[PDB]
Amino acid sequence: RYLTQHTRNLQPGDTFHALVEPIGEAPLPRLRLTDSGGKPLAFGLIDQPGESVELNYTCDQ
Amino acid sequence: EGRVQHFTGYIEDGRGIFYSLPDMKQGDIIYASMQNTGGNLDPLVGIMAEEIDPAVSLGQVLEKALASENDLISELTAVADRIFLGWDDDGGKGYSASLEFTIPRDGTYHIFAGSTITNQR
Repeated sequence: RYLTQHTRNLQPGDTFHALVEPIGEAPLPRLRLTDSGGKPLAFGLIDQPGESVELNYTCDQ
Repeated sequence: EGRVQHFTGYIEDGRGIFYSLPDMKQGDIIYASMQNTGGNLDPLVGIMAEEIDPAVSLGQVLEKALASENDLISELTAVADRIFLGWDDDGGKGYSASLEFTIPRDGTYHIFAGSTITNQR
């Protein structure tokens, strides 16, 4: 019931974008963006249509 | 240089150590650095004019059962600024805790040291 994926290294000043689109009328999931250790950085947001979850993040490290 | 000291101690489950400044100097730079030496402790440095224990305020945020994780981040930032005069970041490969503060008001101040509310899984 849990899915985790790793991403490549990001240079300073770079952005990040994610999106979830249900297909089989499945309930909207919960998506969040953390680091390797696990410290949270961003949380998903549900818009008015309720058919997509969008997350944006920028790194300064 | 002016006044540098080395402090050592142990941190329990959600318990901190209180240090009280006798008199804050005017036009002075205060540097605080804390690094964990054992365990999975996450450093956190804060200061406050009064001596009220913030364990109850921090415990309420941890006790929050809100599904959305944005509230946990927002509440932690809001409760830190509205109570602590200044605070620094927690953990990290680089400067785990390095806060610079100058208070041009004089008097006795209480610097707080403890942990934060994160996850490691």
